[PDB]
Amino acid sequence: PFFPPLYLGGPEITTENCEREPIHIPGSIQPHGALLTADGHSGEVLQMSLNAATFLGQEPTVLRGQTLAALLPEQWPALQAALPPGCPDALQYRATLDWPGHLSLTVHRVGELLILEFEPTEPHALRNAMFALESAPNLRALAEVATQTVRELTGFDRVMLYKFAPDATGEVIAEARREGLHAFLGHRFPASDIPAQARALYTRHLLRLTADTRAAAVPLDPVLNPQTNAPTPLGGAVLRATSPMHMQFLRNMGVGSSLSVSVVVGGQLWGLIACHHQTPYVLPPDLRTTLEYLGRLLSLQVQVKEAADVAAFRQSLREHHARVALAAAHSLSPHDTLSDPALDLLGLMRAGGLILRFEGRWQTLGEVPPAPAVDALLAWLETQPGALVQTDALGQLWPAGADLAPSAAGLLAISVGEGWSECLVWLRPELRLEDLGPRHSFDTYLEEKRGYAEPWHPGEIEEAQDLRDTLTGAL
Amino acid sequence: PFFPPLYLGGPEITTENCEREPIHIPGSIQPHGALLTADGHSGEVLQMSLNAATFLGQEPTVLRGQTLAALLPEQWPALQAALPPGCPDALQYRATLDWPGHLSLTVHRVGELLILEFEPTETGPHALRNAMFALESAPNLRALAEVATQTVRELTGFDRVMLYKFAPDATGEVIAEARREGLHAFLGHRFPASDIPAQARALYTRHLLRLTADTRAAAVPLDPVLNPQTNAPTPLGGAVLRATSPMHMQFLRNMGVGSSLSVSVVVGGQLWGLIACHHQTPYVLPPDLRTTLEYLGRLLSLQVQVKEAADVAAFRQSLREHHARVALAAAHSLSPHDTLSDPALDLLGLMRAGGLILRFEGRWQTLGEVPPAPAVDALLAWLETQPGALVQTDALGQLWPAGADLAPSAAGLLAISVGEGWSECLVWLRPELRLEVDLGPRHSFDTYLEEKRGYAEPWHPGEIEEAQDLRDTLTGAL
Ligand SMILES: *C/C=C1/C(=C/c2[nH]c(/C=C3[NH+]=C(/C=C4\NC(=O)C(C=C)=C4C)C(C)=C\3CCC(=O)O)c(CCC(=O)O)c2C)NC(=O)[C@H]1C
Ligand SMILES: *C/C=C1/C(=C/c2[nH]c(/C=C3[NH+]=C(/C=C4\NC(=O)C(C=C)=C4C)C(C)=C\3CCC(=O)O)c(CCC(=O)O)c2C)NC(=O)[C@H]1C
Repeated sequence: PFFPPLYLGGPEITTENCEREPIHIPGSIQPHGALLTADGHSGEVLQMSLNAATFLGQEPTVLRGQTLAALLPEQWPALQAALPPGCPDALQYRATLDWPGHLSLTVHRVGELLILEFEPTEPHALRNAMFALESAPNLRALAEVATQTVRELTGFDRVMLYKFAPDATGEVIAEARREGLHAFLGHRFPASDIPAQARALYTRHLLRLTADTRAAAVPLDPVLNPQTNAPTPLGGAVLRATSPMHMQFLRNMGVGSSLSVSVVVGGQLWGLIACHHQTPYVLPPDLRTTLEYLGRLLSLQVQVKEAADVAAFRQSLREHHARVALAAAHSLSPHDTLSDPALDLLGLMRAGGLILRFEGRWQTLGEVPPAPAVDALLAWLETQPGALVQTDALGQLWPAGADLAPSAAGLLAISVGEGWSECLVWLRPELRLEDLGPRHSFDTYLEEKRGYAEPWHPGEIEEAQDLRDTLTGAL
Repeated sequence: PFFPPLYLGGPEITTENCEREPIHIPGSIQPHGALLTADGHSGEVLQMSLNAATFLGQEPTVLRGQTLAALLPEQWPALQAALPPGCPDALQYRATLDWPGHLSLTVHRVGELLILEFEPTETGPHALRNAMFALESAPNLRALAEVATQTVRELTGFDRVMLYKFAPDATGEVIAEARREGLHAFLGHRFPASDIPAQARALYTRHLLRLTADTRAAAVPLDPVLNPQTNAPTPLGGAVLRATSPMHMQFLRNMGVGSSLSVSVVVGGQLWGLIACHHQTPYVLPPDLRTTLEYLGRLLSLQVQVKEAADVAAFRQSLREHHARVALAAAHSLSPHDTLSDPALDLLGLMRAGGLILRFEGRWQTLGEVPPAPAVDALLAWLETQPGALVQTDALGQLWPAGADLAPSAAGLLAISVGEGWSECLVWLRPELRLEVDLGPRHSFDTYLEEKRGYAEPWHPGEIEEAQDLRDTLTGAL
């Protein structure tokens, strides 16, 4: 449930309440440009940023209450045609203006209200890059080209590709940075660090920046909309003031400027091309457009490459599965055959541990909890219904196995025969990796993942239940 | 199975054998630009188009056997780095050159051989950005397609821009059109599998752009025609400048099309369709502008998928409401026949059908346009022969030979048995397909309708699924 903004008696945005901050309505913009609001039908200017007077070369009451018909005689008709009444806030029209200098007009309609962003403005890298992304072999190499290309175009100090995991937590899957900067490659950060409110907004509008992290915001006058005495939804405005709670996060990293392009796959915020500069840095509108193209070109290509990887992954697993089933038919001893490192039942499910259980007894393979602990676990496994069991934290699902986290935090089991006398049981180790900020957010991520293992890829869980069925036939 | 090309004693490309034409190897290019081939490792120039001598300002033996290291001193290193050995033919590098004028260098590697396309180069500003957002904020596939054809026409200034959508059976349809005032409309017309051969489809899935800048211009062969590396024909498949098939050039000339262009719309490794473009006079799109089309080609390739799947979602959502409104009256049922014949329920409109046979309580009724009295008896007698609860077809005339005569009233079929066995059953029926307005457009439209003899509109899978849901619901109405 949202809070009111700071300008409507709303509360302090602390670190404990920040998931409720109304970030779509700061009623203020960044000072590198200027903002007007106007009535959708009449084109009557209603609101205005304080600096807008100066950005344009007209006096602060002369602009207010004026028509866009008069102000933008050439643009106003074509503008209005480009944005129908009732069309979505996602739809943006851009044109350039020739003024006393060159200005980049960016427009979008939030129903009744038109919003107008002004910024100052004036070869084949993108085309070559598009083809590079397409002819990349896998998601990792795709991500590398993405971060690399974005850095070559912008000249940012750091360009990460931040990938969201199923549990809303993030990971830097790729990085392209300046020589002599500390690497975030591989680091992971919690759900908390990018709130749901921001995620949801980043799914609608696929670009936002923070041109200077220490610059003061420029409020709107009036702050509230004369139409509806309601706060002006700047959610889909580039110039929107960035959250002060997040600006602080960036300042504590020594980030002078920020930028992030949303990578959206099938109406789902898959990730961000996240960018940092160590000094303030305003990307030109003409160049940001290039990023937005990549943002969508990547949004396609992620999906194509990622699904093609998952395909080739399970294809490895079918071959591995069928090589087990080969030796499982020609079986001298059920335990001997599966313990065999040539078969590698650990490597099929990529596991730190494994319990083979057959003929009224059990063996281990690899790193596994102590002798009595396994007996307790196998005793517990019989309690479960169905042929297949699964978890990313057996410590939770089974409280008495909290102590067994280090050797076996994550679990994937299957019963060979029905009932758990004869069964295979994969086990994975507890996960581990290498005040406000990323030092703390990395630590607090690992704190969120206490007694948590790497989760099981669905292809592994499916192939497990295939192997479950195959090994019943080995009897 | 491919034929050899015309330059290796290969046969005449007739209209009956053309699905075998080796269109990836014409060993010739269009004269609006020039082409070099070079060795991948050494950069040694191997092949050359005849006009290349003149396009560059160097003599026809001076260029041959020369290094690219010498010829393109600044580009050759960056070029070579951009295209690794063993990288795919899809990957293209572009740069501009400053020569005695401006040239547009386009490069791609086919394994051992580098291929280099030269075109002359040097409006508009935010048209693409605005257009990208327009495509995104379009409400449906139809409106998306309209913005696409419209935008492409605004950028290029083509005489006609169609969006040609492939159907499941490889046949095409012009789902949208943006054309010049005073030109004959192809909007709605459909064309067979034959008119875009499998060889071309497959090539158009790999490389997402090809043109025909002048339909009556002569091709410019390569010298040597065969590759000095492997005495093998030079695979120009992924070259813009590749000579268009003469069999297709004839198709365009018989439409009065002077220039052509088409961008592939690929969805999930599948050739979904083409943004097809025509100009009535010859017209060479600038490289810098074609790039813009290629962006749209991919921006659309995403957006098609998003809009098309979101339409299919909202479609089946209509069908759940319709289904549940039937199941409402099916529980509160005075008479099984009376309730379903009711036009308020509209069992025709659920499956969008020209006919319907209601069969219950040892007898049958019709609704809408349906074959004669004895014909239905023969059909229902036949329906009992089929296994499973559900039956389906786009041509019952084929599946059931004795119902060939029944095509006009009922060419397409979707049936379901209420109880198990076909005593009690619902049977939707669709009319034979038809539409309104010796090689070209108006033969290919006629020959399409000839391919669709005794064929109805096919059943959308959402309709077939909802049919089998309704099948289960109406068993519970007993
Ligand atoms: C209690 C709330 C917190 C909070 C709020 C917050 N964060 C954002 C937006 C972003 N946060 C990002 C997080 C990271 N950037 C990094 O570089 C790394 C690690 C290497 C992390 C984890 C990112 C990338 C964004 C997007 C914007 C950008 O690229 O700068 C918002 C929304 C901002 C806006 O647009 O108005 C908010 C409200 N962040 C916290 O850490 C806690 C305190
Ligand atoms: C027996 C073989 C035939 C044949 C060969 C052929 N066709 C193409 C490429 C295209 N054919 C297209 C068909 C149409 N264009 C239209 O405007 C309409 C109707 C309104 C149709 C049905 C199209 C669009 C293409 C793509 C290229 C373009 O836009 O011009 C090829 C491949 C050409 C190449 O790139 O080398 C071939 C071999 N076409 C026939 O009709 C029969 C005779």
